[PDB]
Amino acid sequence: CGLKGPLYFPP
Amino acid sequence: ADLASQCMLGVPSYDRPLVQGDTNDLPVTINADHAKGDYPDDAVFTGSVDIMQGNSRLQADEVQLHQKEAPGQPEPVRTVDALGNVHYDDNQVILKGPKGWANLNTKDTNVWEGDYQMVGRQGRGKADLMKQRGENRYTILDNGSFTSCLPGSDTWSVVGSEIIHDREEQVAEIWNARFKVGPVPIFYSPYLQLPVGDKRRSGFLIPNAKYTTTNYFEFYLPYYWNIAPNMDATITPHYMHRRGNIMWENEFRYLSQAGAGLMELDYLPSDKVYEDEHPNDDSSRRWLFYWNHSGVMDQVWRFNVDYTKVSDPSYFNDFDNKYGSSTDGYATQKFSVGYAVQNFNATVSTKQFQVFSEQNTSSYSAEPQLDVNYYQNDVGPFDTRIYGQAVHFVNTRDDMPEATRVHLEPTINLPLSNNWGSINTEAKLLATHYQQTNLDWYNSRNTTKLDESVNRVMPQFKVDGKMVFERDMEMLAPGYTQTLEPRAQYLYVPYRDQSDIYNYDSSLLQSDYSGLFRDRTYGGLDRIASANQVTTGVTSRIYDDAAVERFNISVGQIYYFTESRTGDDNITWENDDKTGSLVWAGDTYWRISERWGLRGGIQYDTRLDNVATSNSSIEYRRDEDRLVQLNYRYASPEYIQATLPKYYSTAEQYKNGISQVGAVASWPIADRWSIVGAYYYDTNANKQADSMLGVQYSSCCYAIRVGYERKLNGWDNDKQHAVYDNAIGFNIELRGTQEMLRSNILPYQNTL
Amino acid sequence: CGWHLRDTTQVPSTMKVMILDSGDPNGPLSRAVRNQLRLNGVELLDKETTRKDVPSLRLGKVSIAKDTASVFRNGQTAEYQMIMTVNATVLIPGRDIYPISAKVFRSFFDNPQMALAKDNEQDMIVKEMYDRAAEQLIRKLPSIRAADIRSDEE
Repeated sequence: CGLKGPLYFPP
Repeated sequence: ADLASQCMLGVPSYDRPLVQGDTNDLPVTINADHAKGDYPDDAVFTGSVDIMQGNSRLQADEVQLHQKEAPGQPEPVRTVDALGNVHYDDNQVILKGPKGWANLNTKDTNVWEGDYQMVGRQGRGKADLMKQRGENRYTILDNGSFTSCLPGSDTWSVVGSEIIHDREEQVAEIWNARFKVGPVPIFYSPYLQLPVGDKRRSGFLIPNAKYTTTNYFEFYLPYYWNIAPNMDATITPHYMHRRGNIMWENEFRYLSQAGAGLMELDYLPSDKVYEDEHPNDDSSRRWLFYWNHSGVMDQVWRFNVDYTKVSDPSYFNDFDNKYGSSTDGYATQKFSVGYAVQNFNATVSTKQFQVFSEQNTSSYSAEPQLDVNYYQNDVGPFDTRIYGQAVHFVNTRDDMPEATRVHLEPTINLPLSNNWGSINTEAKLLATHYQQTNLDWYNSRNTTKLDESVNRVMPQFKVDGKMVFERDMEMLAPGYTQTLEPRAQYLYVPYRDQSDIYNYDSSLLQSDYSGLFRDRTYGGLDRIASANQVTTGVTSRIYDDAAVERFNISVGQIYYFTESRTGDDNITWENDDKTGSLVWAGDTYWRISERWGLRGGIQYDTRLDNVATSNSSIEYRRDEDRLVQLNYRYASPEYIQATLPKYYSTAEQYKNGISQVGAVASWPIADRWSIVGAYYYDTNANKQADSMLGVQYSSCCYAIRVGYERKLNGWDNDKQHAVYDNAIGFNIELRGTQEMLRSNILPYQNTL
Repeated sequence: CGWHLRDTTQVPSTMKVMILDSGDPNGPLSRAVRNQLRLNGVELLDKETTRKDVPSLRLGKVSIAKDTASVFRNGQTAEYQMIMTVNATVLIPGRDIYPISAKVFRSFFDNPQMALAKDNEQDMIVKEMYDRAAEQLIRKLPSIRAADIRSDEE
């Protein structure tokens, strides 16, 4: 199973 | 109390001080009733043994300490063995069992036949052999079980041969996992992973099904696809039992310097129902494309995209998405690029639309449209601004006229102001230039011909006034204040025969209180109605002790000294009134308390002899879970006939106008439950036009939801009676109001 | 009936100079608010000024939401209701931070035959909603001054 989530800029 | 406080009560709390840094070098404190052996080679501790070493704690009836000098190793191997009532407690997990073993050098701990429970979060279980490796990073369990419910509740559980719980990866890999509901297992997999954290991870999302009446049983099995930190992708195979095929719903959210978008491309390879309805079509595939983007780059460049493109008009009336409703007359297709600085902004945009109607498929489109403003204040006591627009109208049909319109609107207004008033003169010129081609058809049929080239230059003079009074409301509460803001505008645009210009983009705008003082009868720019009016409105507000507007009412009227003629007056008013107080318009907003709050509106019109439109609402909202809203929207048949197309005044579905009482409610029950309602009624026809009854049962480890909705879903021409459409659906999510209230076709819209 | 012409300005006396910070300083809401503060005789400083005692008005997210509000007898939208929801804060320096918001409701009848004209009408409505929300924020500054005074009395 997976998990969504708000995006962010890569480090 | 909220559910968060309820669940944390059953979750153990780490009251001990937290020791940061490496605990390997910290001193070892042992407290036992008896100590026998040969320290430091062999030490045996018996009787209420307590071990301290930083955050970690270890208590057992008997503890044996064994140190061996491993050859070639500067530090001797220190091993700790615990016998009888072993209770390992730290800042991350609590371990219980009869027997335990510990390796102090590598922090490795083994427990036989015990149960666990991590601290600070939900979750528990029991394993035959419990092992910690890699400085508490890996919590390996053999023949273990894992569930997120609080102790004493057995809703669901997972049992697997090898459970690996990587704290760093926030994943709980389970081998030979047998997912169990209570004591009954239902799903068996050789290998299973659970994202036990907040890190984004690929893998299937939790399915949700729903039963409708357009497709019968349906089922969503999304597969999230974590592409990268700033791009993901969901690929939901959507099944429709009636249509006998799977529709593939692909999403793709991204995030860049240019903004944060969202694509979408649903797609049904073949449709049995659509094959039956239209047997003469070559292929029966149904697809949607929804691209939506919105960003600002360098605080100057603005990019917006809003693009929807269904395959056939009856898409949204068939499949329900989040990107369109059955209540949609057309799908919008807009791109725009802007460049906005402090005193300038050119925005080139394109607008194309896809009408879902077979009565008239003639659509117009701007391709491209350029909007240029340029303000320049402090030109002495004046201000200034220049508005320029170039636009190219192309019709979908090949016969209707096309045009290229260029516009220039050099405003200049002189603002005056004191403590109690403000008069704001404003002159303006409107130099619109047309170039119309492909006129043979329209000119051949109609009498009023269209010129190939049209110039239209019209001055516009406006004089806005205003004054403000104040008073102390001693007959209300002590300290309350009242105002009174009698505004009074005068406007004047001369008359220019605008009958040789086809109406590419001009519709009658509404006239609430705010839109009385507007200086445009028609939106857009093809029809600039001549005017010679004076507007008079008066707005009263009632401030309390902290100067917080508790109430405001407004009534304004327009007084046309001369009829507003565009030279192409095809509107159909109930009478022949032309000058005088033709339009009135009210507006209130009473904030009865911190929770209550009322609104209002009305736009009586004397040319209709009937209250044109008038809404309302009285929402009581203590919280997002406890709210009761009423409302009302009216729009008389005279307004429908005198504003919307000709056949809106003859079809039985459109000719009655609006009169729509509808109540939205939401209320918890036993704090663990919830109910959400909505019921919009159409008092003209005494027929329902929506409803809903969402019910949710939230708990610590799972929350279930069961919606419902019977909505108006089209019209049956043969029987001349509308067609409804149920849609009961079930969602599960392991641990919701605002996603229930905003689902039906008339979504909840807060009035506070 | 007791009516007397208003004595004090719309903005308080202590905010007559104020920094207009924002996240999208060239947008349409910041333009509406800047114009409104100009019409009230407020001195606007850059965010980079060296004056510290001056209060500041920070503008937050603007969220235009357009939804169906009333359907004809056949499902079709007959009336779209639009909301603007401006959030903002005022950080009087040496005191707390007072949040002020707005909310403008507008509606308009949908018309598929003239869809382009209704999109031009929607854009005009949104510009006017920005103007209304800018008005509503500047009518909340006196409450902020009152709360600041009350905290001073405490």
